[PDB]
Amino acid sequence: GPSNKIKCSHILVSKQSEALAIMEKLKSGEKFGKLAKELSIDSGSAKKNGNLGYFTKGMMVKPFEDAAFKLQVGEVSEPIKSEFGYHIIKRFG
Repeated sequence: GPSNKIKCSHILVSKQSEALAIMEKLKSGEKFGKLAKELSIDSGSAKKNGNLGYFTKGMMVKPFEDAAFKLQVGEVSEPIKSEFGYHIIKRFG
């Protein structure tokens, strides 16, 4: 059907070793929020485990929204280096 919005998260870091670790750490069987509540330097994200819930095109930045919905159901996005840093978008649906 018509998919306007979708569930996804986000995590901001200062080093790629941290952002990229979001796809490696969880690989063991951890929780995304477990890293979003720490790594996420964004004051307005670490409080919600980087879980922004449902979003759409126009509620985020270019270097984020683009690869924010291009992911699959439960897939992690690459460390997109932006003005805020590496963005780790992860869909949850």
